[PDB]
Amino acid sequence: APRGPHGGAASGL
Amino acid sequence: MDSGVTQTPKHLITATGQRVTLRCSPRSGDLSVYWYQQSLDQGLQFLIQYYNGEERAKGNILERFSAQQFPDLHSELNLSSLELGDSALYFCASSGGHTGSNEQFFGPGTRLTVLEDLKNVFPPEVAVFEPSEAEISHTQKATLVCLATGFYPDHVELSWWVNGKEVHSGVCTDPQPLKEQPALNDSRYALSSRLRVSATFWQNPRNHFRCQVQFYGLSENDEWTQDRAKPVTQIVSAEAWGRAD
Amino acid sequence: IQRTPKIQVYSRHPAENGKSNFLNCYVSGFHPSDIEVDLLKNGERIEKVEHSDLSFSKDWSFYLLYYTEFTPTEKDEYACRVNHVTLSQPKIVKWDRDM
Amino acid sequence: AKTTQPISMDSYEGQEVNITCSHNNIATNDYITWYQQFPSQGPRFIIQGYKTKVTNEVASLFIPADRKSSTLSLPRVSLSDTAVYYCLVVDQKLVFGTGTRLLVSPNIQNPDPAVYQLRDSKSSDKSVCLFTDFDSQTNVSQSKDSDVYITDKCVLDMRSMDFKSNSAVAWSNKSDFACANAFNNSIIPEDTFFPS
Amino acid sequence: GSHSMRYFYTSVSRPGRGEPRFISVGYVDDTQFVRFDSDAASPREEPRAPWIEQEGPEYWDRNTQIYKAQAQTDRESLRNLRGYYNQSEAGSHTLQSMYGCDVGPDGRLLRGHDQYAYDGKDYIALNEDLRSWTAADTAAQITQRKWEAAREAEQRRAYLEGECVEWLRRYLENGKDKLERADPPKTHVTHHPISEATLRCWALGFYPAEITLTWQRDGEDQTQDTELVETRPAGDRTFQKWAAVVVPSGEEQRYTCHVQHEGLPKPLTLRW
Repeated sequence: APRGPHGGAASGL
Repeated sequence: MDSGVTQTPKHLITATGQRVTLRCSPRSGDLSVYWYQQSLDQGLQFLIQYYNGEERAKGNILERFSAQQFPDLHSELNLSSLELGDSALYFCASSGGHTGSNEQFFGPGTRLTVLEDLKNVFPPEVAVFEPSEAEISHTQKATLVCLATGFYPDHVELSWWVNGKEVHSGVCTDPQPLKEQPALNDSRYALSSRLRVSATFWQNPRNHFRCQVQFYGLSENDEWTQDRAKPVTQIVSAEAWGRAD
Repeated sequence: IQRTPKIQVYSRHPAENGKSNFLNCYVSGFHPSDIEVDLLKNGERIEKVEHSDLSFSKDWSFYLLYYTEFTPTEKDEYACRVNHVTLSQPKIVKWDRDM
Repeated sequence: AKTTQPISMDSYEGQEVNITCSHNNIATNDYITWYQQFPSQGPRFIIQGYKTKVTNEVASLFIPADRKSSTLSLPRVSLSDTAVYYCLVVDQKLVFGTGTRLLVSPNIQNPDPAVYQLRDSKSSDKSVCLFTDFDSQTNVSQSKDSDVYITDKCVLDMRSMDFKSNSAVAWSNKSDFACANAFNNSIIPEDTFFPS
Repeated sequence: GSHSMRYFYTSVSRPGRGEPRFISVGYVDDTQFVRFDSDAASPREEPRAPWIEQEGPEYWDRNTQIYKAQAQTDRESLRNLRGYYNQSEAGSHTLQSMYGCDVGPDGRLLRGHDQYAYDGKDYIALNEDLRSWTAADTAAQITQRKWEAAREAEQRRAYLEGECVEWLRRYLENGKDKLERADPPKTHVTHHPISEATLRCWALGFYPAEITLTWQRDGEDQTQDTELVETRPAGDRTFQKWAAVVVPSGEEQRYTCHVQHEGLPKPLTLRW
């Protein structure tokens, strides 16, 4: 499975 | 950060069948916004999440509930065809920026009270009760007691002010108010508080004790037709002065 | 920005006339990802040409496998035609059974 | 999955508080996540973990190998820690259960249980009765009447005097109502000082 | 032996044509098993290997939502990257992501990966310790500060030590007979006069892709004029490779081809 955020929203970059 | 999530307005009272819009600004740097609903004695229920204008996730949200995120990242949640069960705390959260990837930053919340009619909304009556002489004699301490009575809905902020400055030390206000009439719903509420100071402080006649209750009611645009003063958002105080006795 | 495609034309199995096989054109080592690849039979593009999902190597360069089901023949001539932003004109590579 | 945790827990300040959470069907992607919430305030992230024990500045989180359970461990609670604590297993959505409501009580060990009367304004309707300086093991009950109003116990902290005290308030408009019999639906200490 | 799970994201911006194209592919070793394409009719994670098909609806649903969110994130990232390099709003650019876990035979973490490239060049990589980033660029430094403040590396480590290892474990269990597969090559030699003459050492149908083909002279290797093409996919999840020497028609019974592949019990020696 691909990486999810574990409860928040992703980095940005 | 520097600014946390903000929500406006702090409160809202509105008739069933009507429409409201709630506003939220994410914490500085966050691109994602969440909406949650908290009904009485429940955990928050996820409503909807946006990222940078786009919908990312839905909860079990009714189609009469509808949200939006604008280019400046602020968001609006408009609740339509309001009914009684919509009465709740509406929280906004943010992430995807400065907030950690695994965390959500929650705002202060907007309180929504939906009434079938804005007539059983009453402001509170504030009354300050002076310390017992027995208490002063027995303990050398003096407890003032405040009562805010006959108000609806349950949305008051009680504070103590001494010699013009708000205090918190020596203060205890009740966690949740009492129902003045249980089982008779649309009951008015009562709330008590206590401020304990040294007897020598209380007996000094230059000390001024004010119990203040901020009440959140109708706005000046609310249609008010009845006998009573318009139960608008207001402050109600009561006070005491030092007594050497 | 900006790598030229490396091209290999070949069959999945060793080619024998009359027996069905797959014609592969493997393009690899290119960047950016946008690329045009046709398989040719006697000079014209074949219709039923599938391709793998876009991926890339440890040097970030992309690779793709285009393929089609066919039966080889003595007389029939197959090729691969590739266009990419790094190419002046399309590069055509002929299928040689011994490579 | 879902989470089952205690509905409530009691504690005195200074103690370690351990709240355990059950999640037998925790999925591979789920992370064990805890949130704290003060009443009608925005909940706050406390701690998160996957397999191994996690310790940060606020709490610890124990996680067994099965991952079917977890324990939030608050090292040394204070009155400030009276709040609702949510256990969640999280992939994308935060799904909040009811949470454990944790009440942190003071150790009142200079108990001076008494009931006092207060008369203003003006005067004296209602008359307020004040039950105070009792210890935290003492429980306060609603009155058998409902024309009579009784408050739950309330902790005030006179910080200027390092003095904490419990309190309840009872009032009624009745002629019949008097302070001496106000709180005798609660198990009241017979040490209780009644003046007048 | 060792095994790895790896995900490859490619996101491509378009001039004035809406939203970037996001594509993802997942591998275990040299075998691809999942795909996602935002430009598909309905953007959905689909299986690409038989041993992943058993996964229930919740798996594909969830992973699909992950891909969608990641696509949105890659869009905003492409925006920021355009900003960092002062590139024009009209250009088309590529953001690539590459991450995953390597484990040993015990199935425990050996190494983790998580790195990004912009327009084909290294942009930012998670270090071996899995705690800090190596920024290749002045822009990547901006990204580095941003992630260091938000402690993102800890979350990447959480994934690489957590779900990544577990899922890889489950995939290796479920696809054991094809992932712990080692298909030795089918080998043969061909010759073409010109005529200098040509010898070709063929290796077909092998897995995994790792293989060595050498042409030797009496035992010393002719890397020199061995013409060696890239290992290529046969299209049936096996690989192919050949090596070639052009020699004259003289003294050919000392040109030896040597094939090493983990499916071979002993290294092969070939001659025509």
